[PDB]
Amino acid sequence: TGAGTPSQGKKNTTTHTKCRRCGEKSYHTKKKVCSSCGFGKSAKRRDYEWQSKAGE
Amino acid sequence: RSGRFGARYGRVSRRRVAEIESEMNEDHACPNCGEDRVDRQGTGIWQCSYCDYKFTGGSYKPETPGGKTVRRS
Amino acid sequence: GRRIQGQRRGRGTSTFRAPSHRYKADLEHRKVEDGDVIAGTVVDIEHDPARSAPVAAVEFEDGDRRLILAPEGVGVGDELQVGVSAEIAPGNTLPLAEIPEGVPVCNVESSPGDGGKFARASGVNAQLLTHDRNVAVVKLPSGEMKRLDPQCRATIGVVAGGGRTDKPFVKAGNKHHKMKARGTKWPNVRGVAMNAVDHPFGGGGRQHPGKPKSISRNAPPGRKVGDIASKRTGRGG
RNA sequence: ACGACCGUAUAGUACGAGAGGAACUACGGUUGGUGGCCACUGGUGUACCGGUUGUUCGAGAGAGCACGUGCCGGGUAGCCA
RNA sequence: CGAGUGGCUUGCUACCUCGAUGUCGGUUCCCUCCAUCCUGCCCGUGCAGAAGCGGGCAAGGGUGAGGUUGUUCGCCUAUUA
RNA sequence: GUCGGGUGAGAACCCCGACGGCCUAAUGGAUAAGGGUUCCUCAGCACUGCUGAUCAGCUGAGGGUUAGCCGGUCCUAAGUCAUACCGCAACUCGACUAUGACGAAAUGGGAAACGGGUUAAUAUUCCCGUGCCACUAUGCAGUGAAAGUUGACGCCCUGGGGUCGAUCACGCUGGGCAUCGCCCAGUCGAACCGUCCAACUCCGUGGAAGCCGUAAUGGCAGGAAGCGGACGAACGGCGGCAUAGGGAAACGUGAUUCAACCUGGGGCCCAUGAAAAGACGAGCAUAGUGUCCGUACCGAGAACCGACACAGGUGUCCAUGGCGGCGAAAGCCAAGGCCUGUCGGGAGCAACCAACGUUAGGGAAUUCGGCAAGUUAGUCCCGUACCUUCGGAAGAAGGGAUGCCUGCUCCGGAACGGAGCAGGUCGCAGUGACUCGGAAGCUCGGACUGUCUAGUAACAACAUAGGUGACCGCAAAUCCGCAAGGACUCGUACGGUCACUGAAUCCUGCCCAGUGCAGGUAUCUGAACACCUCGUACAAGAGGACGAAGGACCUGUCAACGGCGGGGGUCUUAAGGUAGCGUAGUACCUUGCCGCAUCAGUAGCGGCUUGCAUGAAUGGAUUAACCAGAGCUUCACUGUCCCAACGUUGGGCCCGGUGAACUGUACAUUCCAGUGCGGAGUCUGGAGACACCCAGGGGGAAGCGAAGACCCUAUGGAGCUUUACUGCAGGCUGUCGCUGAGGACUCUCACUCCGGGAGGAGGACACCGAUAGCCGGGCA
RNA sequence: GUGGAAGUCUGUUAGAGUUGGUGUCCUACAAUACCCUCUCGUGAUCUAUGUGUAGGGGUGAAAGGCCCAUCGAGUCCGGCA
Ligand SMILES: [Cl-]
Ligand SMILES: [Cl-]
Ligand SMILES: [Cl-]
Ligand SMILES: [K+]
Ligand SMILES: [Mg+2]
Ligand SMILES: [Mg+2]
Ligand SMILES: [Mg+2]
Ligand SMILES: [Mg+2]
Ligand SMILES: [Mg+2]
Ligand SMILES: [Mg+2]
Ligand SMILES: [Mg+2]
Ligand SMILES: [Mg+2]
Ligand SMILES: [Mg+2]
Ligand SMILES: [Mg+2]
Ligand SMILES: [Mg+2]
Ligand SMILES: [Mg+2]
Ligand SMILES: [Mg+2]
Ligand SMILES: [Mg+2]
Ligand SMILES: [Mg+2]
Ligand SMILES: [Mg+2]
Ligand SMILES: [Mg+2]
Ligand SMILES: [Mg+2]
Ligand SMILES: [Mg+2]
Ligand SMILES: [Mg+2]
Ligand SMILES: [Mg+2]
Ligand SMILES: [Mg+2]
Ligand SMILES: [Mg+2]
Ligand SMILES: [Mg+2]
Ligand SMILES: [Mg+2]
Ligand SMILES: [Mg+2]
Ligand SMILES: [Mg+2]
Ligand SMILES: [Mg+2]
Ligand SMILES: [Mg+2]
Ligand SMILES: [Mg+2]
Ligand SMILES: [Mg+2]
Ligand SMILES: [Mg+2]
Ligand SMILES: [Mg+2]
Ligand SMILES: [Mg+2]
Ligand SMILES: [Mg+2]
Ligand SMILES: [Mg+2]
Ligand SMILES: [Mg+2]
Ligand SMILES: [Mg+2]
Ligand SMILES: [Mg+2]
Ligand SMILES: [Mg+2]
Ligand SMILES: [Mg+2]
Ligand SMILES: [Mg+2]
Ligand SMILES: [Mg+2]
Ligand SMILES: [Mg+2]
Ligand SMILES: [Mg+2]
Ligand SMILES: [Mg+2]
Ligand code: NA
Ligand code: NA
Ligand code: NA
Ligand code: NA
Ligand code: NA
Ligand code: NA
Ligand code: NA
Ligand code: NA
Ligand code: NA
Ligand code: NA
Ligand code: NA
Ligand code: NA
Ligand code: NA
Ligand code: NA
Ligand code: NA
Ligand code: NA
Ligand code: NA
Ligand code: NA
Ligand code: NA
Ligand code: NA
Repeated sequence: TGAGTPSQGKKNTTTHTKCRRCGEKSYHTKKKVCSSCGFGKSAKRRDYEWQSKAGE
Repeated sequence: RSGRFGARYGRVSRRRVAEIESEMNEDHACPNCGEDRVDRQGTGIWQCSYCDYKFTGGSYKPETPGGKTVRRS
Repeated sequence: GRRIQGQRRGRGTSTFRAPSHRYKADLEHRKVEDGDVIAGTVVDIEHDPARSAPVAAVEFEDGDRRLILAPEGVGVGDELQVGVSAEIAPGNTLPLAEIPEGVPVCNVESSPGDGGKFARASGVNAQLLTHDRNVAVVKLPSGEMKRLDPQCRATIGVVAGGGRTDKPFVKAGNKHHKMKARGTKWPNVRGVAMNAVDHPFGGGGRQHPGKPKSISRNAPPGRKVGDIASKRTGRGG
């Protein structure tokens, strides 16, 4: 079976959804963890220095 | 017996399956009463259709050479 | 290279775990305050999914209902006893001290009260040879002479289901069904049939181990494969 | 846009001890190539006509579908070898 | 032993292309060369004849079918001018 | 699709009718996920729609989803999270152990709903009628009340009960047809309340010594049949519900086969087939309460995923519509749906191309190869070789039969079930279409079913049962983690880990020198601490004594890595190739030699065989069965070929509409030669050449497409290997700390493990922290 | 005779798979498609949903296969000009 188009047909599973805490469609309803803000994993807000250039 | 295996598996394998199952399917003398009505119910489990006595034995024989020794000593 | 299969095992992932939730009971000798008065009646005989051997359901006097490691020759209706003064008949459990030398025994404790550790598989048995006030010498199924505290409890008789190993599996499918009830990854791909990256015996233009198969005791995991600290190999001599 | 071969008469002759065995010329045919043609033979011919299976239109009659004819038998013109 | 011609083989060289000139063999379809295998016209013969052998002119036409092998090549079979 | 017609400024494709078609596990009906308003109405055509559009899933505006009894909700599953505890430098990190919570919308468990009616759009939700469940309150009954039952369960075979459907018979109602007398539709009516009860189990009677019974197994003096009785089923029968409802009308009765549903019997397991909430147990009247969330629509060749109105992908139920037949098969046809797998008009419609039909005579000559195509075919009877693991081979092969019509026989309770007989009779052909094997032999490989390179490899590769070796007594072996801890393990040697070989059958020789592993070890070597000597008012430092693991040394071991020659009638380096097999899928010479077979056979098979460079679990030989595996032979077959022809359908060609891309330094009508960085449309010399346009097959533009995969170069990269260099985990071992009392020893008090506790085992060891030596491609 | 076993046979039942055609397509209907052919189809079977394992790590009947068109070490951003 082709890994491309033919394998795209079984994709009717809901995972990432609108997050209660940040509003982004990143709350993974299976993991109950937001990949954008960290809700469900961290009380503190998800954030990293690599999200911007080193000297900025 | 091993006739269900057709021309598959070779001699030894089906010769022993037939031999083992042959003895397994023989009439067995119930330990409780003395009637020849003991049948295998599963792995190591034996039961008398006559009086219902359900007991432990070998996997394919109701009695094993080791179990017989116990009685003695 | 990559971690070898033996290393994937230790992580305890689903593929390597035993289907514990599907198991029936953790066979262990009952605890008795003392006196031995404890007796019960066999209510049924069941199949043990973790041992491919029968096991017995027992209702004890004080209301307790527990499955028991069943020796051969135990049936519904039988009365089993557990204690120092237990009669000396198959199916009963008592300390090696109260047991007459020369009698076959199973489910032997390693340390008094641990509930039983030795001789528990199909049709096997230990052999109580010597007694003493200090040591009870038992011969385990492997043939080893084991010195045990005479206070170690044991069950009279040989384990039920003897002879299971006498029948060949004949087909892959039968192994399959058994393996599904154990904590094991099956089937088994030979190391020499793998790539170098996956196993120390992997690689090559044809199949053969790269070095000799006997590996040192000190070899690290990932390398300890083949014949581990073999004192010898082959059949000759 | 014609190439080449076989056969007959020449002749059982010339030549030759014999065995064997030509030619010029005149004929008939074959093969390969070439161009055209369909009276003849052959192919096709889901034009056409008949037989017949299953099913549907109640039967009969007469029909549809079965891959672009259901299958089978015959086959005009034309096109062809 | 000596002097050459060809550019089909092999070797040599490293000029051309590494921001790619698609491989071998086969096939199909077209043109050509002559160092001519057959055919035409000839010369010599250890040319009686018949069948040959060798040579000259000559490239109009022909040079086919098969068995093994991917084979080119080559071996083999029956036809063939 | 076509002919008429409707609307409209405008109609091939928007709507009506007729005629003609397409879809039958779907192109129909109901839905899960997912989409998210796509649903309905009105108004529109700038956008989207493969052409057009008055149409629309498009644009704009409004409207639309109603629940005690359908789902959610509640329960618990694999498993997940939170808190506590502990770890970690630390945490948003981490395993265990507690507690708590989460975790199933078709498709797990589960209190309770049916029928009719209604809207443009909802509907077990609204309306009408009827029924039912739970909780609470009141009243009567009741003292019972928690034991038990249920929820609640695998795979295979099978009996009985039985509804719908389908079919048959006959009657009634309506319709169709018009030579007969046939053909079609209907003939209805729920939940619920009540009642009936087969099977299983049991009781009494009875008293079988051979009877009883089954599809089959089976049953019995431990009490068979018969007889009587207890318990006891359907989504089933029956009565009510119902001068409810529905129907234009009639508003049936019997039967067979019987999905659903109910209830039994048998067989299998080195496999044992959830749990919890809840229900029952545990009566009745009346009344009150029953909130919250979901509900439109699509569910796909246009509403989902695939950038698209994408020929792909995507779960469940309807598996009982008719004929057909073994059939959920084909073909044909209902119900229901559709003409939207959405551009049309024209030319006998040429060449050429895609699918395909038929081709005389020959019959594999084609070709790497029978690739492609063809042949055969269903069912019954007869008959069936080598070989074989006795199963098989086998549908071997081969031979015969096959329709219709008339009258019958047999099996069975019967079928609208099956098996036969006699007679008549038509065709070229009776499995008449459809459905539907070509067959046989030799050799190689792997035993077999199975697995695999999603996207050029399905194989001989992997797996497998079987054979074998290794480690380990469980405070284990093996493995994961930095740690806290963890998998194996609800396990315990008939175990489970680590490897090799790869069914069966006959077998599996010789070698321990090297390497590996393991055991032993007088002596030799072997680190650090402590100790002794020298040195230093101390220290650095030098040396000694002691000596662990390890090494030297010795031994064991090849189903451990591997080896099995040259020379002579021993030498390297341990042995010197045994049974077998052999020009091999291993043989350079090589198309080896002989034979078979063919006109001819580098092929194939057999024999020989000095084997460039066969050989025994790096398994050897051999082998029935199996195989989309490799090679070869025969019969049959045939357009593969001789050698091509004609035809069919869709294109191609012309016309309306829609409308890209690739590619482009410039110039460019070229051809023959030459030259040039040696492969020129453009330079040089000649030749030819009036321009534009249509169709064609692709000779050239070293045509387009891709900064060559080959090769080399770079003090480039990466994956992999090892007795490369250097290090790092990990294992072993000495030492110090924890650590205590009296080169060998006892004890108990730390510490560790077993025990519910009492206590037991072990014990200054082990664990842990630190350090030293050895091993150490496991890793960088 | 009964019985009805089997990693058993035939089989486009459903469903799974993917051998040949080196066909059609190859600016595709499609960044793995279409048709015919072909294999399996009671079991080591196929499948929905839920759920676990994560990057030198998983998973792997082992092909360096697979881990969202990405694999001899995923993807994203950062180190980084
Ligand atoms: Cl096992
Ligand atoms: Cl719902
Ligand atoms: Cl029955
Ligand atoms: K090049
Ligand atoms: Mg991928
Ligand atoms: Mg346990
Ligand atoms: Mg498992
Ligand atoms: Mg294996
Ligand atoms: Mg490999
Ligand atoms: Mg390695
Ligand atoms: Mg091998
Ligand atoms: Mg090997
Ligand atoms: Mg037709
Ligand atoms: Mg080119
Ligand atoms: Mg000349
Ligand atoms: Mg010429
Ligand atoms: Mg609409
Ligand atoms: Mg409108
Ligand atoms: Mg919940
Ligand atoms: Mg449910
Ligand atoms: Mg609706
Ligand atoms: Mg709806
Ligand atoms: Mg469409
Ligand atoms: Mg012909
Ligand atoms: Mg040939
Ligand atoms: Mg040829
Ligand atoms: Mg073929
Ligand atoms: Mg009868
Ligand atoms: Mg036919
Ligand atoms: Mg060969
Ligand atoms: Mg195989
Ligand atoms: Mg592939
Ligand atoms: Mg295959
Ligand atoms: Mg393939
Ligand atoms: Mg193999
Ligand atoms: Mg094995
Ligand atoms: Mg074994
Ligand atoms: Mg084994
Ligand atoms: Mg030979
Ligand atoms: Mg050997
Ligand atoms: Mg010029
Ligand atoms: Mg380059
Ligand atoms: Mg290279
Ligand atoms: Mg490198
Ligand atoms: Mg403990
Ligand atoms: Mg390295
Ligand atoms: Mg099968
Ligand atoms: Mg099949
Ligand atoms: Mg899943
Ligand atoms: Mg490889
Ligand atoms: Na290897
Ligand atoms: Na170039
Ligand atoms: Na060529
Ligand atoms: Na010539
Ligand atoms: Na040849
Ligand atoms: Na249209
Ligand atoms: Na009833
Ligand atoms: Na039918
Ligand atoms: Na199979
Ligand atoms: Na050795
Ligand atoms: Na050795
Ligand atoms: Na060898
Ligand atoms: Na197969
Ligand atoms: Na043809
Ligand atoms: Na061209
Ligand atoms: Na690499
Ligand atoms: Na029989
Ligand atoms: Na295919
Ligand atoms: Na990585
Ligand atoms: Na960067």
